[PDB]
Amino acid sequence: FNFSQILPDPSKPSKRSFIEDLLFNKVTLADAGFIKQYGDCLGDIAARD
Amino acid sequence: PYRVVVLSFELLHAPATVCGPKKSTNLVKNKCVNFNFNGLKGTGVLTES
Ligand SMILES: *[C@@H]1O[C@H](CO)[C@@H](O[C@@H]2O[C@H](CO)[C@@H](O)[C@H](O)[C@H]2NC(C)=O)[C@H](O)[C@H]1NC(C)=O
Repeated sequence: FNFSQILPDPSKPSKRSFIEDLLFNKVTLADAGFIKQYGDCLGDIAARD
Repeated sequence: PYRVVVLSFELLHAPATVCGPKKSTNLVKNKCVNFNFNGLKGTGVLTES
């Protein structure tokens, strides 16, 4: 019984398995947003989001 | 004889003609300051964009 897809991958930053990585990149709409060390948007060269 | 001049400006402000903004001041950065760049009222911190 093969289990490569769902078992965790040591050869990756953070031990996130293949399928959950696929989901995490399929959503890509949260864009974190949980103040991942926010307070860095003092000088908004861009459109400030 | 004396030299006399009459300064006669009319009223009601509809032909707003002469006026003066004047009192152009200096600038500050990275400081909690009130800004009046062009008559706009507001406060905050100024930086380079
Ligand atoms: C379980 O399935 C995966 C599916 O990818 C297998 O991974 C492949 O392994 C072969 C072995 O040489 C590689 O050539 C392929 O490139 C791998 N697939 C991918 C997409 O890279 C894995 O080998 C299977 N498990 C076992 C024990 O064979």
